[PDB]
Amino acid sequence: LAEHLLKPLPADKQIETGPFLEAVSHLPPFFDCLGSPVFTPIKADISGNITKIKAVYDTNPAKFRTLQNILEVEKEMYGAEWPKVGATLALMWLKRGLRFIQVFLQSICDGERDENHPNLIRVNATKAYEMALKKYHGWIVQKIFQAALYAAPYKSDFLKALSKQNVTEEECLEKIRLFLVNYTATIDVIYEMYTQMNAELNYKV
Ligand SMILES: CCCCCCCC
Repeated sequence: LAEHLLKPLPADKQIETGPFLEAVSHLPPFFDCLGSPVFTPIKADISGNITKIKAVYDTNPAKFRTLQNILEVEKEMYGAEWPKVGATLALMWLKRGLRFIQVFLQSICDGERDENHPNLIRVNATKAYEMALKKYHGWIVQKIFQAALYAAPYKSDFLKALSKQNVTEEECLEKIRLFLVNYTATIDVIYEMYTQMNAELNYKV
């Protein structure tokens, strides 16, 4: 996990597309080791969005050098259908996926738990869901999240799984905190970009 840290933000806060996609491409495979096929569709959504942005990038790497480039070029390229189109739309959903991972991990690292059920991660996943995803989900997808939530492993097993290995829980969390530095900064920059370009949409699914 700290074998594939995201690069720090450069001074101009512009995120290079290629290295960003390479970096986040290492996240989806962590879903295979949560212990349930319930996560298979979840992995597909994130992967699918990464693939969709990569494919737009591959048509003109120079034109789409940065993520900013993607949003502004597609704004010009598409007119009225933007921002509900192309790599812009893919990245709008990707960022929420990544933000969910961010809030989930930070909650774990911050020692947030249910005093009553302390070896579960339901409260952490629930907060992540509320902050990142829930307001863009209709009632049906929300009830599906609630069902999917029980496929969550214990905190102990999830952390041991991320050590895929000879290492204490405290060591593992410190590596995760390290990862979260440039991850969070990068995700924040992307959310800021959607706000400044007025590319953020609020429709539910
Ligand atoms: C460099 C990005 C490659 C696309 C990977 C798709 C999702 C894992």
